[PDB]
Amino acid sequence: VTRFLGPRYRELVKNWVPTAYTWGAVGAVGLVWATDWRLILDWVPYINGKF
Amino acid sequence: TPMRKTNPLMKLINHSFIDLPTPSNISAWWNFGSLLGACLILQITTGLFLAMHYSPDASTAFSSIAHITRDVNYGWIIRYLHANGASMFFICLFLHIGRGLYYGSFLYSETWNIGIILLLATMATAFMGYVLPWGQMSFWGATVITNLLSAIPYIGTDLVQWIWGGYSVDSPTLTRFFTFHFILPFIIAALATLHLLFLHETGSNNPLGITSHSDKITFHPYYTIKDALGLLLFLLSLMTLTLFSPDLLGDPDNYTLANPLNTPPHIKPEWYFLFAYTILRSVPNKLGGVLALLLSILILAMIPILHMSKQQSMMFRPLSQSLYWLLAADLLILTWIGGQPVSYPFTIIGQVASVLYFTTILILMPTISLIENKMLKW
Amino acid sequence: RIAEVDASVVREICSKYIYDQCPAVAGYGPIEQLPDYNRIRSGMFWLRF
Amino acid sequence: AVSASGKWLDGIRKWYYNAAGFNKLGLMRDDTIYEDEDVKEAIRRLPENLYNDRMFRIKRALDLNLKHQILPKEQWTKYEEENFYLEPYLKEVIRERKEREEWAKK
Amino acid sequence: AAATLTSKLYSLLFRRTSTFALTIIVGVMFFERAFDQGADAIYDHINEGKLWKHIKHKYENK
Ligand SMILES: CCCCCCCCCCCCCCCCC[C@@H](O)O[C@H](CO[C@H](O)CCCCCCCCCCCCCCC)COP(=O)(O)OCC[N+](C)(C)C
Ligand SMILES: CCCCCCCCCCCCCCCCC[C@@H](O)O[C@H](CO[C@H](O)CCCCCCCCCCCCCCC)COP(=O)(O)OCC[N+](C)(C)C
Ligand code: HEM
Ligand code: HEM
Repeated sequence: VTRFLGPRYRELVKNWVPTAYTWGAVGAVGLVWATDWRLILDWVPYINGKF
Repeated sequence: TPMRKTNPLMKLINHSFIDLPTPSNISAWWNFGSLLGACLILQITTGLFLAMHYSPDASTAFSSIAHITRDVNYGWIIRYLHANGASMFFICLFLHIGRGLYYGSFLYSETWNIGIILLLATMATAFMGYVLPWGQMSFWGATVITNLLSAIPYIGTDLVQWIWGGYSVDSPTLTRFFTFHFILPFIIAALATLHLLFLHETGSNNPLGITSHSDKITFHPYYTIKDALGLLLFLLSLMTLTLFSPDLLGDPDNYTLANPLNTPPHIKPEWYFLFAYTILRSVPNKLGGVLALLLSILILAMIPILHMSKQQSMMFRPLSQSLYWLLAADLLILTWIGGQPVSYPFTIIGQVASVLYFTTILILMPTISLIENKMLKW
Repeated sequence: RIAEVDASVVREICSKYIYDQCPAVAGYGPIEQLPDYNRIRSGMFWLRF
Repeated sequence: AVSASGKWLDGIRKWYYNAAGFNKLGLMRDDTIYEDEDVKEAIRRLPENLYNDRMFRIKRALDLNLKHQILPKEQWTKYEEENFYLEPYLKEVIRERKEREEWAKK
Repeated sequence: AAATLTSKLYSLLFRRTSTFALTIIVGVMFFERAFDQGADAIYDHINEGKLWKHIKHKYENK
């Protein structure tokens, strides 16, 4: 726990953050698409299968 | 130091799937085995959603299915995927057994026997499940099949009534069949685990029949996508059977209510049992027809004993190959005869086809195998 | 020139010439446990990244 | 014990030999034999160069089977070409087993 | 010399697997709707006048 603090751990987390943005976007967009959420989906330019 | 080698669950997955050696030259036929493994899942999952509406009472079993096909949303697709799914299950099953008979895979005798027991399990499962819908053919098939048990010489009728739960087929029999039908497939799964367990300490056979230790290859890179394609073609053929011609593998009359009083004409059991049924039609005696029936499936156990050739696969032994396709044609003959009413032409062809079915693999095959031995000078 | 080198530079260049490539491989025996070329080529890239 | 009819037997054996497909894969006759424990010990006793020739021809067969191809017609094994290398050894092994069994039943 | 469109499609996206999964899901996001209205337009095209949704006009809305 205490050992994980450290400048190289900061450098490493900074190296791996964008990958977390990517997978976070993957899970978020994927979650919305799977459940066909009306509130988030409508905002989109073309996806209007819901009425 | 890969983690697969460390964690025990990842160890077993590393064995059964990701890393176990297989012959490289394995063909499309072996894929059917894995397909069976897939089919069972479907037959569970799909079936699991039919049990949520089905009512196993005799007075309401039919109307509940009407409730599924009509009232329930998307119920009919589940219904037809289930019913056609059993048919695909037995097709892959027959092709699988034919593959095992052709390439000399029966030499793995323990795996062979577990396969036989698992076969009988799947047969009983399909039977009781076909009894569930509670139509005309369902009710009548149950009465006809159950009576065979009555054939046994001393215990007979007490045992038969012990299955019925009464004098005659009725609601308790339907509920019992619903329970056993519910429970059996998972036992089929555990057997399948035994099956693969015995299988993997020797390794999968290859079409040439020669040992493939020189050319073993990891399962993950290749056969996972090969089986992905085979599973995709399987889903293709299944969905084509369900969404275009749901009925043709089935039989009209089941959509009528069961009548204990009235009796349906053609009285034909669903197609995968038909050939066996012909044997019942073939031997005039009751108990003799029953024993011939049990021999029809047990007979597979005797095959390794009857093996005489100093080789596995038929591919290098064309005569035995011709006997093999004679055997397949004969099975088509019985399978067609099971769909027909007794009459002069059929009864004679059925008897000849049955006797030929027994004689070709209890006599001719070993002998022509010996002939193939003498022709090759050893 | 070496002083100019940085960890970001090493990441950019190693990602440029090593990551997701199609390596030449040589093996003088007794090889047999050596992974088939698809396993190696698969081993050239992470899925976590 | 037939004479010219025995030459006829050589003919039908040759035809059946060409009926078997292992010639298409370059295999010697003895490669095709099923490998039970007697054959296993029989292979164990093989001279190294011969054992190597056997293992390689087996790989060539499996590799041809991979791509579903066929060995070129010039390269096919011929009926007179074959050397029945494994027979003496396998006969020694089997005879030893029969000896141990005949001793064992007494 | 000039980069192929497949290459510009590659290095900008495919080299990192997470972006690959992302473009996959977005591609599904469009393909679902496109395949939907397309196949429905086809099935509507085969049997005009048979389907009730266009038969509604003879009796709908008073
Ligand atoms: C509301 C939602 C919030 C969450 C947002 C979405 C989350 C998506 C899923 C997150 C998955 C994380 C992806 C990172 C994968 C990398 C995993 C692993 O490889 O990283 C290791 C370690 O990774 C780091 O520990 C973590 C980096 C990412 C952490 C980002 C978290 C940011 C959260 C901030 C809070 C914001 C939201 C709070 C909501 C409550 C380093 O790898 P390694 O090859 O061994 O290192 C070299 C070898 N060493 C160790 C010997 C040197
Ligand atoms: C009936 C019972 C069986 C079930 C039915 C199964 C039906 C499936 C049959 C169809 C075959 C599918 C196989 C096709 C290949 C799969 C794609 C896979 O190969 O992607 C690989 C890797 O996979 C993806 O990259 C990661 C996932 C991306 C998509 C994720 C979508 C969400 C899935 C999460 C599901 C989790 C299960 C739980 C439900 C939520 C790419 O590897 P590779 O081509 O060699 O190298 C690429 C190099 N890159 C990445 C650097 C570009
Ligand atoms: C190998 C496994 C299985 C096979 C081959 C199989 C096969 C069948 C068959 C042939 C039918 C007759 C349906 C018809 O002809 O209309 C059926 C029905 C049924 N199955 Fe299965 N089955 C299997 C496993 C399961 C499992 C695991 C369940 C779990 C719930 C299940 C639940 C049902 C139910 C409830 C019915 C009757 C409902 C209906 O027909 O509408 N089955 N099955
Ligand atoms: C649901 C039913 C079954 C399942 C899930 C199953 C599962 C499997 C699997 C996964 C394999 C791996 C190799 C391959 O797929 O070709 C296999 C092989 C094998 N199976 Fe089955 N099996 C089933 C039924 C049977 C039956 C009925 C028999 C025999 C009558 C049988 C006999 C064999 C034999 C002998 C092998 C060895 C393959 C080889 O030697 O190359 N199995 N089985």
